[PDB]
Amino acid sequence: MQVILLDKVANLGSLGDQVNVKAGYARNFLVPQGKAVPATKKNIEFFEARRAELEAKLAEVLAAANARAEKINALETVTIASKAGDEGKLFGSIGTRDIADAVTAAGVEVAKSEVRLPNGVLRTTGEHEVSFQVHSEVFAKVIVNVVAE
Amino acid sequence: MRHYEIVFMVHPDQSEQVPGMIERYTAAITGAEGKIHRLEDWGRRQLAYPINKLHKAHYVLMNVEAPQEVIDELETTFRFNDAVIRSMVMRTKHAVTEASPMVKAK
Amino acid sequence: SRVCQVTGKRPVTGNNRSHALNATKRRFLPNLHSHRFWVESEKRFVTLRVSAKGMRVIDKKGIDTVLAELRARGEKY
Amino acid sequence: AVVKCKPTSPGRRHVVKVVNPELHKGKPFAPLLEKNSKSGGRNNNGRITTRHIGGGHKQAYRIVDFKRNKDGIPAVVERLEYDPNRSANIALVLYKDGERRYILAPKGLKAGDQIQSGVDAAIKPGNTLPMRNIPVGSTVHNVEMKPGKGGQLARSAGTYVQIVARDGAYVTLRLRSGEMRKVEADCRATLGEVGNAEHMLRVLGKAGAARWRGVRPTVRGTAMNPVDHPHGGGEGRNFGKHPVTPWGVQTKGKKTRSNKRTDKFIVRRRS
RNA sequence: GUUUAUUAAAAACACAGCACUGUGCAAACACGAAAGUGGACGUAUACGGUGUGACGCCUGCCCGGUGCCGGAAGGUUAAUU
Ligand SMILES: [K+]
Ligand SMILES: [K+]
Ligand SMILES: [K+]
Ligand SMILES: [Mg+2]
Ligand SMILES: [Mg+2]
Ligand SMILES: [Mg+2]
Ligand SMILES: [Mg+2]
Ligand SMILES: [Mg+2]
Ligand SMILES: [Mg+2]
Ligand SMILES: [Mg+2]
Ligand SMILES: [Mg+2]
Ligand SMILES: [Mg+2]
Ligand SMILES: [Mg+2]
Ligand SMILES: [Mg+2]
Ligand SMILES: [Mg+2]
Ligand SMILES: [Mg+2]
Ligand SMILES: [Mg+2]
Ligand SMILES: [Mg+2]
Repeated sequence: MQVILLDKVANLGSLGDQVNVKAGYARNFLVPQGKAVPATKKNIEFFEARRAELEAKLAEVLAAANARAEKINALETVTIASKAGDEGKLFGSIGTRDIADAVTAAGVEVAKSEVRLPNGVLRTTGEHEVSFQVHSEVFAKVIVNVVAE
Repeated sequence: MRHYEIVFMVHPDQSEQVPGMIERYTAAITGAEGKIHRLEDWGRRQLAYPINKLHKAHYVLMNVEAPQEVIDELETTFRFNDAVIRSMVMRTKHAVTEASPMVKAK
Repeated sequence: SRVCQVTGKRPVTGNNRSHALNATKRRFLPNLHSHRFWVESEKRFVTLRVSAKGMRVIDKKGIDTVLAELRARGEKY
Repeated sequence: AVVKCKPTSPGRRHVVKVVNPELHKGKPFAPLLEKNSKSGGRNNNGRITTRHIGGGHKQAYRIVDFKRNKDGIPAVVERLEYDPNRSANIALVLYKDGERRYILAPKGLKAGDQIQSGVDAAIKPGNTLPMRNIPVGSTVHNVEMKPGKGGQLARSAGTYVQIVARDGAYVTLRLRSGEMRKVEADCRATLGEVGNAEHMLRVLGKAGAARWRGVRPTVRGTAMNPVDHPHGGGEGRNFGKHPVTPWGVQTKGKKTRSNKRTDKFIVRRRS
């Protein structure tokens, strides 16, 4: 499938590329997200004129992502209380829902898919590192401390 | 009322939690009107053979006088606690109070 | 029924022919699959029972054109 | 418990029964009862799809809590009850808020015993915990394979599974068949083994006892005619064929498992 | 106990018991172009198939043939190219 990219994607190209991808890749990912559109005559022409608009919007969202990553790095310490037994071991877990709800309690809102917990789902109490991304580039970090309820 | 010698070895990554263990087990004995006769925290030391692929262990020696039922609850706690890797419960004839060789030598 | 919603492909009938040319009745089925298509014009997923050929037709023409043709023939989705 | 009957009649000579005097002698708990009517082994086309099913005593159904999702609330065991729908006895239990439920009866449970469910329950028989919190080596029963679905493994009388390992999000279980299976660690199980372990020691003693349980006679294939069964026919007793089902599949060794979807969860097949 | 309604009631069939084998649950299997349904609101002390036929004492040798299970290094081998 001959597709035109509406944003920079992975190792395919930047905004504006007559790229040949597999049909399942175009059909199931790149078109139902706002990342690509097929190479139709109208489509081609449309993009050409909208190229400027896109470039702009493409940036306004990287600046907002950098501002949100700056607010995450300003926050830098979030506390969650949960049930822990003896030896500092959680009977439950600290979910992505709990991390996101604690971040919304600390500041302005952050949804569920933005957290990139590298090891697990925080089965023990103590100081843990959780990554947050709001774009394809920025990878900011949060110290999370779990205390006993 | 019987006299017991307790030795237990904690996994060395849990050695920061061994004052919590000692105060928990001393509270459990003294809630049953028991007496602690000797408390000794030997700390980290090397093992003669590896136990669960570990070369070191934290050692705590207790000498208590307690009922049989709270002593049985103590070894059930020992069995279901993941942090302690080995323990021994021994009957002694009388209460002992004098220092063990591994604090007498230092 | 085993009908592709885009192209109208149906089971048809033919013959198994053996080496000794004995003919028995047989069917040819379409390669049907249920698939969720994203429609950019109404922010929705539309599920169609479509052949793989009709999937290639949707890839060539666009989903909105094909949904306009299905609305023309009736064939609610 | 296991009692031999005196030979006062030829249908009584070989009868061996099991008696449990702690089972409740009265009527069951009515709000947990439900009608279940017999099928005769017949499906919705009215055709026999399982042979040798028909008749027997009519039975009500007891709603048994296989899920055990009333977490954090203790329950005392009110009584032990006979269940006609299964080989295990059940236990009527009463929670602290007033709710009554039926559970499967484990081996060492009696009236007045306390059970609980949840992540912080104690390790004692009759308690239900997710398998992440059950220690490795324990004997458990009523085992979920999907979290929240309800117990499906080791429900029969005297059965249990062993938790032999814990690797990440999965535990390995040794089942009663002897097979080794991965199960998600967030699935629940009940500590202990299922009671009424003497159930396999009973001897029915006569044809009518199996007719009371609702099993019709099995006719051997070699007593049939060749139109009825592949084994049928012959002048006198003949065989001379490899043993097969009535639909012709070989029945003395041929494997019939074909599920490539669950093959990733089978560690070692039974032997 | 069951059977050839209408020339055969028996030593035939069934039976409790025994064994082998399949089956980890969306189970095997069965009815069904399918959806589904029985199995079962059961979960290997369970269910299906097969042979034997209370019980007592027992059940020896042969894996060359046919089947089944397991192996997979080679040899041969389809569509495709
Ligand atoms: K025969
Ligand atoms: K007769
Ligand atoms: K052979
Ligand atoms: Mg049967
Ligand atoms: Mg019963
Ligand atoms: Mg039989
Ligand atoms: Mg005959
Ligand atoms: Mg017929
Ligand atoms: Mg035949
Ligand atoms: Mg014959
Ligand atoms: Mg003969
Ligand atoms: Mg008679
Ligand atoms: Mg006659
Ligand atoms: Mg006659
Ligand atoms: Mg016979
Ligand atoms: Mg023989
Ligand atoms: Mg051989
Ligand atoms: Mg082979």
